[PDB]
Amino acid sequence: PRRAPAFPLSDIKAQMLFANNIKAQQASKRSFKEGAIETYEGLLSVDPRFLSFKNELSRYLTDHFPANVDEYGRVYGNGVRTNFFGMRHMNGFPMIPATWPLASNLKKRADADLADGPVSERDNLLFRAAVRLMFSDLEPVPLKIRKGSSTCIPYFSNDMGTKIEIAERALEKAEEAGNLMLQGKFDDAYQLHQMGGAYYVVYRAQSTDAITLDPKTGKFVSKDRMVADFEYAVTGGEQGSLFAASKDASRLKEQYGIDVPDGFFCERRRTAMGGPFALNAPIMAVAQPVRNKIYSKYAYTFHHTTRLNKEEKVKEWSLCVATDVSDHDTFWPGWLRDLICDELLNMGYAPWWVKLFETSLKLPVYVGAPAPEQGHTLLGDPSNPDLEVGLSSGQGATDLMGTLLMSITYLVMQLDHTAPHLNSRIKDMPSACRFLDSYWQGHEEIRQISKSDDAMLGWTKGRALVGGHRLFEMLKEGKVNPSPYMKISYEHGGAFLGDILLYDSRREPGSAIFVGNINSMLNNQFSPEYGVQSGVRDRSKRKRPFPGLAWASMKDTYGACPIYSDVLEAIERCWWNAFGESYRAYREDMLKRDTLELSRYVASMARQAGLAELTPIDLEVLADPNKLQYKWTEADVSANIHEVLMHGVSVEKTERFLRSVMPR
Ligand SMILES: [Mn+2]
Repeated sequence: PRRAPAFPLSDIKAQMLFANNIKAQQASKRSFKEGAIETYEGLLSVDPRFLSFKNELSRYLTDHFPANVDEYGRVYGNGVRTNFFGMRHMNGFPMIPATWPLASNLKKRADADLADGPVSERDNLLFRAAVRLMFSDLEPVPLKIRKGSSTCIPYFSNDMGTKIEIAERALEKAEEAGNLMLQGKFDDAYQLHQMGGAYYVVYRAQSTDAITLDPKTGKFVSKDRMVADFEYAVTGGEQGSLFAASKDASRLKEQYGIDVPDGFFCERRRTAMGGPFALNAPIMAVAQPVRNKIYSKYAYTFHHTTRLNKEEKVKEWSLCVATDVSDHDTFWPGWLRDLICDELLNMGYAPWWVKLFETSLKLPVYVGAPAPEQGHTLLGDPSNPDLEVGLSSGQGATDLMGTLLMSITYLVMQLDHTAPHLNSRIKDMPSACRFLDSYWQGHEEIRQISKSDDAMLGWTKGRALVGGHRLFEMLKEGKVNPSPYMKISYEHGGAFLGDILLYDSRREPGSAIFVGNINSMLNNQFSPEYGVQSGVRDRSKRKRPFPGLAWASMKDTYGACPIYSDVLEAIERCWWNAFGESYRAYREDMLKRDTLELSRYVASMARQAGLAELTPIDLEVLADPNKLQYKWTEADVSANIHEVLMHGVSVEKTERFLRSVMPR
């Protein structure tokens, strides 16, 4: 059913993806790399004292605080959902090999019994209504760019000046490039305007992954992570193999002279993609206004800030169902891309813009280094983009694509299993739009709070209520998938956007509270995804600009966890045993240094201003800006802090661009 074309780096098609500069050329050739991350300044992830600390702490916490999750996946009591063994990884050393990204998910979806299009006309109207509501009356805003982010194919520039030039030129030339693509002249659009080419595959660490302690021997077992070899990826699973990657860390002693303590493993590695920035800029120019619309008009369903902001909504529900989606990005359907594009064309969106948008979700992928002596291969032909990878992580509107698919998928699940009497309200496009507009504002008796593949489904006092309980029962039983679109299950230990929903004896949303996930505190403090990058002079360009700041927001983020105090004391005791030092004093020093360093970046901040004016969100984001890409948005961050991490293209240039894209 059609193998995707593949080209080695030596091939001209792959060579064309990399500009004649050191950064781009290094990116093309970058071999498999592994090594200990600098967890904190002067501390490596594999430091023997640090691993001794992690061994003692993970064992102690699991022992004293076993998971409190009921048969329905509801968290109660201590607020713990699993063991604390997830920290037992040799950060910077990946599982081998990493997966080759699937060039086509058509067979993956078909074999998982998932739909190749909207099942009913109602569903077709609902997916189309989602497009209409999300993309309608948009307001232009400056195109914001993350400082230090790469422009990827073809330039691989990290320079803000160069990135602003690229983005402004892209907004000027998007029309001409889109029109070339409409003529099937993809190579011309890429050669002239760098719009096309491929996504650049980077493998990102999922620093913590499941580990269990088998009671019979007291030996640890890491969660098997299935990977596709090259053959499987190009054939969409028709040929080749899907097998468990090796997380065995024994190799580190022989290869690097690193002592590997018992029950420590290599990290899970996930595919992540970097989009060609010239193609992403025109997409982002529309995506940001869309976010502003959905987070304002549809704030009920889409705008999530604090644990209390989420709590106010959930407390009003009679039933709360915390869902889980299996491998969202890889299962994301291409037919949805086509439906979205078709509906945007119907709305009167510029055909050239829709073509750029369509093309961004069919683009080839350049595979770097999944393992030693593997990779450096382009999948798909950039002359005619036709990949079905699912959702590319580096596409300019990935969050919106995931949110659109999932919001409608959950609504359809609630309609199918709990609310058939609402079907008559969805007769045509105007009525589908009225219903969806009402549903998204939380005005219906069936409700939801969602962001991409994370959601909580709600039922108020209902006639759909009884159906809601049957659906929850079906999810617990787990024998039948409740959706035709994606593989849905219930979350084992229900959480929403990092916050655990802590139930009491009644097991009802009305008396349940949202608390910080204590395990995430431990993940963030002891298993960061990246090193401190102390060699990167401009801190605003680092993956972790001000790590010390997370100490100041810790009480606010995690304080409500039942075991918060117990964990901090266990950390102090274990850190004393391993280093002969106070962890609290160590973090207070890092906080002091990072607070002082921050004033250099903030114009409004005097030489020794302090953190008084900053919110806990601002502090969590300054320690980890990756939270700005999955947890929060621009509006949630103080304006003076947003300027530290982002720079923008003028609203004058974007306003003119947006007027040319949008209907009338
Ligand atoms: Mn969840």
